[PDB]
Amino acid sequence: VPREVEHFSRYSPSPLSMKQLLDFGSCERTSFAFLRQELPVRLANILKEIDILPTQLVNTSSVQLVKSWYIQSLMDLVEFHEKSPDDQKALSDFVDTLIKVRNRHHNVVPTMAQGIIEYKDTNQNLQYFLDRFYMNRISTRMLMNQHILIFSDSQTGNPSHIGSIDPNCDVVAVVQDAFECSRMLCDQYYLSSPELKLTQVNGKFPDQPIHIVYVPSHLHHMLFELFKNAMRATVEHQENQPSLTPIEVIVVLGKEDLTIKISDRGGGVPLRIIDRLFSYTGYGLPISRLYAKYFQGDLNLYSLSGYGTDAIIYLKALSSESIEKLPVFNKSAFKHY
Amino acid sequence: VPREVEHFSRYSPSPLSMKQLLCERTSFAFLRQELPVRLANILKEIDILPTQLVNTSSVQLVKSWYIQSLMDLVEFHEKSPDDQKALSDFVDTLIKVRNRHHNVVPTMAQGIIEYKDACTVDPVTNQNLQYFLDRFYMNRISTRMLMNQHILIFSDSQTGNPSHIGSIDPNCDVVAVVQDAFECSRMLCDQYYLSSPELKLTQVNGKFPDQPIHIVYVPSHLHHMLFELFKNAMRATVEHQLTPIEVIVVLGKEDLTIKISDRGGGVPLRIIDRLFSYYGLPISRLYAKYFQGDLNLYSLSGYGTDAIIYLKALSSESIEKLPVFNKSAFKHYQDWC
Ligand SMILES: O=C1Cc2ccccc2N1
Ligand SMILES: O=C1Cc2ccccc2N1
Repeated sequence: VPREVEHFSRYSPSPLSMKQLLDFGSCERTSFAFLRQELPVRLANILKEIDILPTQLVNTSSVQLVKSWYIQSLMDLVEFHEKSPDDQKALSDFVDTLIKVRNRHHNVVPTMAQGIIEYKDTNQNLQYFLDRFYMNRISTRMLMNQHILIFSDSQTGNPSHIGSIDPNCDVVAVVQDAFECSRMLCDQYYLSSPELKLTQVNGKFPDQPIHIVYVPSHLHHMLFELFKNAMRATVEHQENQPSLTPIEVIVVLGKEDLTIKISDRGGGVPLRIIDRLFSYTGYGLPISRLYAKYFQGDLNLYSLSGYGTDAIIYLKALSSESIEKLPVFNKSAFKHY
Repeated sequence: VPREVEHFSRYSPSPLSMKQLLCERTSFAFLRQELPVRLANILKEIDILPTQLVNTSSVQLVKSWYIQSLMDLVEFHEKSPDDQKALSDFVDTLIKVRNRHHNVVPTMAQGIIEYKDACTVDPVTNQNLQYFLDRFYMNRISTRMLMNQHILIFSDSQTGNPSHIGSIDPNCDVVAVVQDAFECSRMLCDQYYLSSPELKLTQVNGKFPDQPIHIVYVPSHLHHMLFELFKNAMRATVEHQLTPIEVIVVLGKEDLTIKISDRGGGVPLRIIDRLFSYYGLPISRLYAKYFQGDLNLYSLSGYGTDAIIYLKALSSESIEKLPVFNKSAFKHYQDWC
């Protein structure tokens, strides 16, 4: 690989908290100084893991394209290492570069997925790599979009967000939004959709609306994917029933945790194979769990085979404890392979 | 260690299925071999524990009991399976071994507590201790299972319920066990708190709709799991607050699933794993995993907790999960930011 990839892969990624990510919007020279270093490091770390993939997979035009994109984006960013953070034109050029890198990486996920489709034409090492590859992309997209959406002139994002972070994320509203999105799709596939039976408990502040610092787009993706699976299971398991049981959602805010449990009566899944739902090929649920774990949360499924399934999202209720969960290429990772 | 320990520890334990457990000469020949093998494997594993733990009077007692039991059992390798008094004496020896091992669980626990309270425990050693205790207690669960099966079936005096085959109920009324275990916890709850939550039970037979839920299982093991879960659910309900405890029993094609739900305020995800560190809850999970089942908790901090038991619905797949002291285990004793 290029010298830059070898060099920057020697560094470990530096995870940020969501609090720190918010603080970038409270300064541009500081985000620029961090990103111009951190993004090459993260691209270089995953580029090293791409090389140890099975040759039949790494040699796919898709994977080779992703590798070429990441290499070029890495070079685009290392060009800014000579510039001074006080150089206003360098900051402006840096925003332009991030936008170019963002657009270049826009189709990474489907391109990588297409690469797996060819390789297939169960693999624990591939699951290991895809968790890391997709978590790495989630993190770089997160960082770059935070800078773009705060410091660009045209890319302003949502006015109520600092970058992509909603400091007062209305969790229940995101739930209702994602449920409608899944409901619209469910109606197209079945001409029927379960209703939502939503409960909320604010143990931290009883009877108070539930807000946390979070990335609503990530939360929406997780809930959308879980609702799609809950609705599909409900309709199909009860297709011979005159009605559909609702999907029960409870949103709970605790001292340390924001918990969302989605319960369906869609027949459940045997314990022996429930993990297959998280194996790639079918990237919705695996990516959803990455999103949950990205900021020290988690996503778990507990099924009652013959009855239904509980899906539970755990998010940290404090932004200071919502720290990036990042893969690093080192001896340990090489040993896992 | 004694020669017999070294010799029999070189054998790997032979797990049986519920179906297998469900001729006195054959059971005699198997147990006189298998019980020393299982005692010898865990005895060798005791020897690699930290010296200050092994030197506690508690661990020395456990070691001395296990060694004596092994020697008692090895003496029957000189007897013929066709010797009538040998079979009869062997039952009396199992009864003696069962009495000698009667206090193993609290004794080992005392040694662990004494060691942790008095000595420094590195993170790896602490993880190794939970690993060892899971394996030590599973080992005991398995030797007690096998010994009791032989005693209950072949003893002239210590025969169990005639409706059961040893300790196994070939048509275990799961719901009946759930109700009984709930009342046992309820009686204890009333005595300490002067009040107890009610039971709201539901059952769904997905394998045989509208039919009673029965599987081949050890009702005593199932009772232990549910009793401990009910104790924690009732303790959490009364202390946090009474909302009832909701239980749903589901029979699927492959799984028998029991979900217990309380509203006792839940537990933060950061520390919920500590509930399974080292004894009722971790041993309860061992019981569930003993025949390839499982026991998980997923809590909504600020609201309540769900506890779910998974049991194999088929006796052929209900196979002992036995620890073995081989190179892989000794390796366990010896990637992400
Ligand atoms: O049957 C199912 C499978 C699944 C995955 C994720 C969420 C809900 C469900 N329900
Ligand atoms: O709060 C809690 C803790 C616990 C452990 C086991 C079962 C139920 C519960 N509830």
